[PDB]
Amino acid sequence: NQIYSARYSGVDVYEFIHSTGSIMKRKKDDWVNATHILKAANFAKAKRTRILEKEVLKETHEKVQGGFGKYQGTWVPLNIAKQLAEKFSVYDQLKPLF
Repeated sequence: NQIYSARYSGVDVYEFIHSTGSIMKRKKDDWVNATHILKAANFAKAKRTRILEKEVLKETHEKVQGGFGKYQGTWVPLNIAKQLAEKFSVYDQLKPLF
């Protein structure tokens, strides 16, 4: 259940190596990349954008666009990431990172 310490574009993170890709938690504030959670539920790109674009973008978040490929995406507070994960029942796999 490999969790490493990493840094991308000035941001320090914890990176959980999941089967579907790396999932990231930011060390400064415990926000979690909601695009990674959605990739962990096996959602394809257009579906990820719709779920982003309905749900997530109406609550607190930051839309990271522009740099390292695996850092990019929509980031949200820890409690909203846990909700999403539980909503698409990926909560138990990402527990180690949470």
